[PDB]
Amino acid sequence: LYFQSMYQLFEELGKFSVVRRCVKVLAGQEYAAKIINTKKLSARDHQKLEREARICRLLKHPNIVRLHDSISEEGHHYLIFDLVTGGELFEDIVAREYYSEADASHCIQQILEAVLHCHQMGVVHRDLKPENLLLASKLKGAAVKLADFGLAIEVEGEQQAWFGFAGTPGYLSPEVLRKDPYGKPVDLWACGVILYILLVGYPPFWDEDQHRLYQQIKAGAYDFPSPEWDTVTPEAKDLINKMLTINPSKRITAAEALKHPWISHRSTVASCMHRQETVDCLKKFNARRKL
Ligand SMILES: O=C1Nc2ccccc2/C1=C1/Nc2ccccc2/C1=N\OCC[C@@H](O)CO
Repeated sequence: LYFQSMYQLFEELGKFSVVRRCVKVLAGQEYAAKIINTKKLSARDHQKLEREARICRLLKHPNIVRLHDSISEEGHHYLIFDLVTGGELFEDIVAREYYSEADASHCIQQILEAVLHCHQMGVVHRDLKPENLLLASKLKGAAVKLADFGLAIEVEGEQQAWFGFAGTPGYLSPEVLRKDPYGKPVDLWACGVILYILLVGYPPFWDEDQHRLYQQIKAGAYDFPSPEWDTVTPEAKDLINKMLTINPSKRITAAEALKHPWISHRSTVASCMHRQETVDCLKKFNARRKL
């Protein structure tokens, strides 16, 4: 009755939920509505929606999409955010004529600033993956924006706890797979996975057998094969090694990654060589995520 009174829904943008473009009619302004069907939810999932709404109002950062309204109706809940109009970063990269380590580094720098902000606010995302990395607009030099904090949790300082088995198979951290207490480091692991894909166009851990995948993640069994990693700077590999560290107490933090020479000295450390095989391989990677 009441949401349909104020917003008009148009096309679908993505999918847990669906996200549709809406217009707030009488204000003549557009947003993205994350629309959750609340029948397909337990008592605990309803309570987690109130936490999701809470978390999203806390976060004010240029690299995080902002929440504008939270409306619950008969069967549904509506979270109304800023509309960002450039689509996935990963889909944008493949349409570019030039793509280098310097571009990867600037993307990761923006992501890490988003993640530092979350961590400073006591918020751990838990599910960072390509799907959450949107572009503010179609304009050149648009900001990378984090969208969707559906699995995000609130942490108490630097305390670790067993918050549940949650996340996406290829980006899951060893500590979560071992069923160990976890916290902020889970997000840095996921960033290492994202940085690896950004450099070569394929993921560090992959197996058609999920149980084997999990054993690979838990062992830290990734490598940098020739020929394609031969033209990657040692400092990009070094950053990846420090994010994909199996022991979360030893893993690099967001604050530390932002001071890493490949990030903070991008302009004199990151390669500017076009990586055409990354572009081509990422197109294939994207196609598999959509299939
Ligand atoms: O503008 C947007 N504000 C948001 C707030 C939360 C979640 C998604 C979006 C979003 C999106 N805007 C656009 C524009 C073009 C293509 C996709 C797309 C979006 N989201 O896509 C779905 C991804 C997300 O649901 C995965 O967790």
